[PDB]
Amino acid sequence: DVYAQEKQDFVQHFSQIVRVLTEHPEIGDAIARLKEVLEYNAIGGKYNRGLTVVVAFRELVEPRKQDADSLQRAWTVGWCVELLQAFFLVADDIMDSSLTRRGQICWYQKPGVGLDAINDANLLEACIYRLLKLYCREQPYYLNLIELFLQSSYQTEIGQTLDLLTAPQGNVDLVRFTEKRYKSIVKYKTAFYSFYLPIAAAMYMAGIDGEKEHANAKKILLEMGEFFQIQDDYLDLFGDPSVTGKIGTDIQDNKCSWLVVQCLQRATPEQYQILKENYGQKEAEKVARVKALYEELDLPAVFLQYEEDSYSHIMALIEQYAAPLPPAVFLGLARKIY
Ligand SMILES: CCCCCCOc1ccnc(NC(P(=O)(O)O)P(=O)(O)O)c1
Ligand SMILES: [Mg+2]
Ligand SMILES: [Mg+2]
Ligand SMILES: [Mg+2]
Repeated sequence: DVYAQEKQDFVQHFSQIVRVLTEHPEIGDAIARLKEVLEYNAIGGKYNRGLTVVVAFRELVEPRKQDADSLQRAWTVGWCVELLQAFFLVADDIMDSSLTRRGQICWYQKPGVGLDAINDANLLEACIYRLLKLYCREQPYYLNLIELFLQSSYQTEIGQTLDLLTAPQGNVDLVRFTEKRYKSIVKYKTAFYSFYLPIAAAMYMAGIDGEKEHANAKKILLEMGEFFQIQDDYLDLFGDPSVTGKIGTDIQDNKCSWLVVQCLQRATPEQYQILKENYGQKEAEKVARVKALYEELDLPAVFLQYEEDSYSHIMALIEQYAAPLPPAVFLGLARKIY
């Protein structure tokens, strides 16, 4: 598996990223806080999004054009995608009242950090553009990349807004939890930046900036991102917490989860009341009653059937829209999420 091999060489390159970013002695203490933010928050995940930049790059560029510099730009931009992710996560864990992330306590829960994490998160964002300028400003794709990262921020932040507006704290919400609202939320908050962004960045770096091709790519990747978020929702409640590295909050947080959307579609009137009285509250007793209703409605089996139908669907889409890009570009990614 192309992702599996590249992982260590990609992780290995992180020391250089920090080196170039953490280097005006007056702001010395600030750069030391930045490194500390980077070490804690950019490391520990699976790196699928940044690896996608490196894997798609190798697969799109002609070997005779994969020199040292060209390859260094590729994994620098992969690390830019990782930085964007770290930024999103640090801020989202505050807003979601999360406890752990990637197998350690959330950055904003660390004694001595707190709501300072808000500035820490935005520093991670700033680092993307620091890196693009340091390594890509003389490439013809400089502006394309800047605009693509900026639009991705906007996209996810618009998605996050939908997320929060559909999960008002303290408000029985069930009427809002529809398939159509769910699909919108995750298209913007997850699918664009987790799937379109890294393939698109690699495309631009390869000189593939045709609109039709990006649209065809996008068509594949947004549907992959939709399943990816549905899987995240499933894992929030039903995943092994020692594998996911994070504790679920969706029920307590009144989130428009794929699970609750599927519950409302299958719930008897009597079961709908169970949901209405227990969802979106902090009481452990009430959360557990939601989980029992899901398991009683066999949502774990409904997720299982959905993952296989969705897989076949993405596969159909790759056959439709991959050309002229190599199929492996999307099969590598799809293999890593299914
Ligand atoms: C200014 C930045 C606003 C924060 C943006 C956060 O964006 C996202 C996008 C996609 N996923 C997440 N986190 C996901 P999780 O917390 O890792 O499970 P969630 O959506 O289920 O909460 C978070
Ligand atoms: Mg969230
Ligand atoms: Mg969250
Ligand atoms: Mg989640």
